[PDB]
Amino acid sequence: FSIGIGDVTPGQGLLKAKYELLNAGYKKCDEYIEALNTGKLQQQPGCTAE
Amino acid sequence: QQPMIYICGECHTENEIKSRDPIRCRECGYRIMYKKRTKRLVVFDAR
Amino acid sequence: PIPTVEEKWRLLPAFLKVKGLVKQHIDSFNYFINVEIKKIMKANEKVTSDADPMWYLKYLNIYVGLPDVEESFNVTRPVSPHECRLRDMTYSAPITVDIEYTRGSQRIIRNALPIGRMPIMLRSSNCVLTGKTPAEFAKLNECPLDPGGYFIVKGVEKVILIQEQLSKNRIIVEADRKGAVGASVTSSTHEKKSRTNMAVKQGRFYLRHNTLSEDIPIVIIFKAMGVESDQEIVQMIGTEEHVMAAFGPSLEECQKAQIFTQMQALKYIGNKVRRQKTKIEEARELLASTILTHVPVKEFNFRAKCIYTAVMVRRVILAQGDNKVDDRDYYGNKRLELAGQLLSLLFEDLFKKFNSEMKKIADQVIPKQRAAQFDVVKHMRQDQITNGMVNAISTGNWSLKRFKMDRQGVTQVLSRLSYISALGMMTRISSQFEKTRKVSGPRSLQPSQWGMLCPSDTPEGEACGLVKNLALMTHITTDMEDGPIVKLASNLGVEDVNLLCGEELSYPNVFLVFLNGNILGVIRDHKKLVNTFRLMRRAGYINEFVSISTNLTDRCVYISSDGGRLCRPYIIVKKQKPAVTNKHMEELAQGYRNFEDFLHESLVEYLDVNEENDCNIALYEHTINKDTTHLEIEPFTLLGVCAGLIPYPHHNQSPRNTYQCAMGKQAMGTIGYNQRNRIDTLMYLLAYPQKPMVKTKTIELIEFEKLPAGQNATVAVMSYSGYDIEDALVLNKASLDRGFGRCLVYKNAKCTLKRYTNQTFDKVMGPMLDAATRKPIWRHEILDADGICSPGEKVENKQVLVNKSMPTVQPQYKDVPITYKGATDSYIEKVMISSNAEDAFLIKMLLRQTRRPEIGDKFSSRHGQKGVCGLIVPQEDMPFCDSGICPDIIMNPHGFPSRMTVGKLIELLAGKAGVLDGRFHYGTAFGGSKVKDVCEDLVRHGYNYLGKDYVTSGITGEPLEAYIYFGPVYYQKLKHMVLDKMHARARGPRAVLTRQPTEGRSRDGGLRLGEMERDCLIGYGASMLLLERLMISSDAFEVDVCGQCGLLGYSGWCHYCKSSCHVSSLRIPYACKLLFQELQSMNIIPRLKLSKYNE
Amino acid sequence: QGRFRGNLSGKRVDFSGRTVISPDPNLRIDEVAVPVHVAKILTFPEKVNK
Amino acid sequence: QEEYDEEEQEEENDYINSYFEDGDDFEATY
Amino acid sequence: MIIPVRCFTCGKIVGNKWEAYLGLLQAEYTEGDALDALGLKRYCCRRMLLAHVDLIEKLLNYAPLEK
Amino acid sequence: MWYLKGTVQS
Amino acid sequence: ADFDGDEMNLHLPQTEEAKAEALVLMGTKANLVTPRNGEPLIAAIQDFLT
Amino acid sequence: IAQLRPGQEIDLLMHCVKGIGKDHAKFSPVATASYRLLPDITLLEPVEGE
Ligand SMILES: [Zn+2]
Ligand SMILES: [Zn+2]
Ligand SMILES: [Zn+2]
Repeated sequence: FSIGIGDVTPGQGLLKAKYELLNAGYKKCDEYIEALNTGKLQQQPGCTAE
Repeated sequence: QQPMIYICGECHTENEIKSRDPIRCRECGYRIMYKKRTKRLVVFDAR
Repeated sequence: PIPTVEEKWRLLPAFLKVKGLVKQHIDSFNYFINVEIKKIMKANEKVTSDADPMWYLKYLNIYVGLPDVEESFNVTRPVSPHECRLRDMTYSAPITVDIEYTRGSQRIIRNALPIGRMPIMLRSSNCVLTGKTPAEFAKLNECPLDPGGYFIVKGVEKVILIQEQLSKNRIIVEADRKGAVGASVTSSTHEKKSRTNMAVKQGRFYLRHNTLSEDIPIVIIFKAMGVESDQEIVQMIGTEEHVMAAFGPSLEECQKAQIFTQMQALKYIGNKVRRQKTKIEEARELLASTILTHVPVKEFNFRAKCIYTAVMVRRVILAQGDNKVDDRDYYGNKRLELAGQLLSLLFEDLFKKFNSEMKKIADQVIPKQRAAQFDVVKHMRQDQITNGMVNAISTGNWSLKRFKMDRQGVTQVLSRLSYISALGMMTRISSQFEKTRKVSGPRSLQPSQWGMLCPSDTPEGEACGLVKNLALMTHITTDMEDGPIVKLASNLGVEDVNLLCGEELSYPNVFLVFLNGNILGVIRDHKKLVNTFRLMRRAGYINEFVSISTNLTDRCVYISSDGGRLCRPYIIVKKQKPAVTNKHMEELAQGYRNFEDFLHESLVEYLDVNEENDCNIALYEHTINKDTTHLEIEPFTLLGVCAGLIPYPHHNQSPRNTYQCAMGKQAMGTIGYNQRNRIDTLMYLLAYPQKPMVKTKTIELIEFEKLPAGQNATVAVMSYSGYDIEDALVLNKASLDRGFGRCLVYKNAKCTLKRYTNQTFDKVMGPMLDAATRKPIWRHEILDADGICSPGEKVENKQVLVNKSMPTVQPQYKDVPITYKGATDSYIEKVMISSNAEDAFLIKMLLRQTRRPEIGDKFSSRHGQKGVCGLIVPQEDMPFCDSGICPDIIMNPHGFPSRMTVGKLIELLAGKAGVLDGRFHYGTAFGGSKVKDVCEDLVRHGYNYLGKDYVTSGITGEPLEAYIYFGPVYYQKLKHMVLDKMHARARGPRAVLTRQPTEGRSRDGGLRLGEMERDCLIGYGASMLLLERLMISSDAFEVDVCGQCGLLGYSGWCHYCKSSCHVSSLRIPYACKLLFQELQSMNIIPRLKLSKYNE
Repeated sequence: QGRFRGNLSGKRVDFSGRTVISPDPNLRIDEVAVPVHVAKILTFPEKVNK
Repeated sequence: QEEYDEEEQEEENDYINSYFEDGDDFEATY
Repeated sequence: MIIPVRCFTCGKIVGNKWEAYLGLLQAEYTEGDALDALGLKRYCCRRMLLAHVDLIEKLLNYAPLEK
Repeated sequence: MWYLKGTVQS
Repeated sequence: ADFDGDEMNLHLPQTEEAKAEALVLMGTKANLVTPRNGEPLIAAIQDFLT
Repeated sequence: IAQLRPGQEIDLLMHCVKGIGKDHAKFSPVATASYRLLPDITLLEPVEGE
């Protein structure tokens, strides 16, 4: 029983699997900024919009 | 008995200290002396 | 794609050549003995007597010579640092001053008057060890790689730790349990430190100070300062509707009290204040230069003080009602203190004490005189200054009554364990905060520090952030002036504060100028101001170490020019592009256009912590935007000296990084070029140090490849029979026999002997012969004919080293021969005999002991993985893979996921690729080599591409199913061996105060059993074992007690009742009877009541 | 360094030792290995029966 | 009941002493 | 200090080629080329000569000399 | 007074 | 224990009657259950589990 | 073996005896003694030129 550097390695289909998720996350994150700027994000719980 | 031979650390002169005299060197002005190696038989293991 | 210059990595060596790592410790001293020594001289130059105004003293000039020693008589010869380190002398040089004294009627100018001595740095400008060559460094018996920077006092190396403190001459606004509170700490060039604070409660401001008894309204102080009309007060405070509604209570309180004139205000201040000359005069002098000393007054004008207090009130008003507070963990304000300023204060205090002492000895000899001439040279001593300096450096307790300050633990013994621990001690910085568990902010990593203090470098334990180390690129600003700065400021068009009124400062466009906590004036268009100032600084007229920033929240520009600030060089960018081009670096590679020429050509510049707050910095060149102002030279400079030895730091985790930084100074190795000549208390050596395959650029910057503290060994990451427990690692018997990990220990034994005030001396007996044979006795066996042991022999346990006979009071001598204490048998290397500075004989002996690695030793992997030895595996085991290579040290793969260390596998891979190819691979932080170009190079030879090899087990003789990770790894051997961490005691010495075993393993003592384990014994329910090992084997005593009157008798006989009938005996531990007999002196008589246990 | 919680509570005892531990899965659950050098120092008194 | 602090009032015991090993190198008995 | 006489892992004598290795590094040879021409085959006894420091030569300048 | 090189006999 | 830098100590009872009290109450076979919860604390090590 | 300088001398007498390699590593008669299993490469289908 042993471990090497080959066990922990990025997969071929794994590099583009998380790339699209990170891109969608950033595309959803850079919109809430302008939403807060112009005025959006109707908050249900009592708190600050920030 | 035999004069205790001592060596210096700047000129390495084999001098001798007689008795209760200023501990120095007669050739240079260095005030520190060293000792010689023993002439006995020591046993060592090569293991 | 963007034009990239991959040549700015050679700027760092050129910058380190002039200053940096350890040279600033020497520049702080070289500037001190050239400027501050003269500053204190011009401070106190004229002293006069009080009997008759005809005698006076004057000083012409003062300076320090070269390190000299005064021997037997009238012989001054140059001394060497190694000579003082071997004779336990002190490295110091005399101070030559030119004095002028008027005796009788004429004046005498005696040149070259010695007044004392002063220590000199090892690598200073006045010392001999400077500007030499390695061939000449070898002639003086000194390591050329020694960075220096320590003090030699009585043959020990003492280093003064840099200490950080808060900035003075500034306003702080903090929050406490009641609300917000403002404070101001002031400390001028003279000896007077003050701390005033403005407090707010129920909408009423109050001023508190150390000399004031009760709180006084700020409006009273305003009216007392000189402003009479109450409208101008509010006008200076602030022109706003909400600041006027919060100042109403103060106004109505000032109107309530019958205070409307300056005289009445001063009378109220005099009545309020208490000092232990009328009240008006003391109240006036208390407000002039007592509370705020950093604000000078020309004759009696409190205008600047009024403006400063108005700004403070506006600050505390804008702070209250909001969620903005000022924190002390910000490093832009925190200043550093080196060994220069401490020595400055010490020397100033000693010079003032020496001037005040001789003034008092020559005042009562002039009236009661018998001659006509009085010479001051005969009534002078030069021992007090030297003794004071030596004691202050050795003990390390800075006690200054003139400054009213006491500090402990400033100087520490320079650790000579390894080459990294010695250099890392010079970069250590301690904080003024004590060992407080409650504080967590300052200990926590602050976002302010970026590239100034290494985050990973920190001790693990109690101190978890109080001790910090400097970065590779770091410079401490020295002291300068402010004349040209204020002149250029006034020429720029800054308006004076005495011209405009109080309503203008509230205007938003109006901006205030602050210079070292001083209001310079009012200026408009601060952007052009800052631009012109930065242009003039880049030009070369003003010095480069001048910081200038702006604050829009406070609407004021800050100009910092005091000494003790942090700055690192940054490359300037020009609107899309760095000024540094390839043609500018080609000349640096040629040999011209150094760092000085680059700073003179407006190519790079220094920035402060607060200066970089108002600018944008880009990490790389592809990230450079249109808003970036400065560019990072190298991103791997953020790591520290101890953190530069970790391969792939970004791959490893921060706890493992900290562990490896802490263990890097613990690993043993080569100390320097002269390790056999130097004789220190405890010294560790290695046998065959190897060279790290995957080295770092920081390793080459410090030249760590010349004195490595580790060895390369073949490691196979796989499980073994039963001894791969979480940190247990196994060894190879054949490799250990071949000599993998052989270490040597060196101990020092020094014996000094001198004379006395009488004719009583000492003497050494020597060898003792018997009547049977002409051979020495077993006791004095190693003793030679002279009386000292011979070098090159072997000393066992309980053996006399040197015979020492001391007179008891013709006189009877008592024999006190030093005896060697040790478990194993040591060997004698050499014997040195010399004389000390007090004409005393000193004999030093160096004892060596060679040891081998065994079960119970601590080893590290230079990756934050420490482990104890498992079992010693023979050569019949350790299966080979294909060629016949046996694993030297088997690693456990079960500790990798827990520690989460990926840099170890990449390190192994790169090391294997390097040893196969034949070239060292770079593994620097934020760069180095990838895993893609190295994986394709491991195929050309014929091995597998990442790490795998086919292994056939040797125990059974069958091939292994899974593959094993094989490769060379750099390991290091640490201290705390099993031979020293092993002691036992059964019946030895005890104390005389309380009969109990002594503390420590060197005095043959036992172990302590506290309540932590006693609660566990109580929880079980066993009482006989608890009393057996707390009373029977700790202290058992028999005491007799009387039943009628409980008291301590003797031999079954009482002295109070005078009766032998009522008597009994008990077993009471010695501690209980000790406490019972000790409590009787507090007028307390413990009377016991004996009850029948049987009935 | 007092006498209430320094001597009475502490009351350090003899006939003990301390040493770095090492793994050895060759014993039972209630067994422990003692070095010869330490076993030679420690002594246990007993009375002689028949 | 006065507002005191546990640290200054209660003096440090063997409980408080955190036994941890660090490198810190460099009475009448009868 | 000095080149080990034997290897640590296998035990092959590699202390008889240090002077030859030094003399081979000045005749326009490559590190790997010189190590392969010396006689070393694997990396078991090759790291003893490649990564090795020489401190005894620097220690002889501080050694006592006769005059 | 320094007295060295002493050899006692028993 | 961490088995990396731990220093464990050892005591030897002197009284014979107290030698019997540490065998019945402070027994390894007896003390296998914990008083707080009631679960066995001595089961195995990660290596044995693997 | 060793290096000397003007003013240095080394003289010794050593004893050579017989021993086995299980006691010490210096008694090993063979530098490297290993073996290897014979390889076998078996093709399945006719391969293409490229
Ligand atoms: Zn001499
Ligand atoms: Zn009585
Ligand atoms: Zn080999």
